[PDB]
Amino acid sequence: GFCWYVCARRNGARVCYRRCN
Repeated sequence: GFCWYVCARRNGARVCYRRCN
């Protein structure tokens, strides 16, 4: 029961989203 947001650099674009394990 834990979630967090991670940012990544795809095609020169910063993509951020929250996910859960």
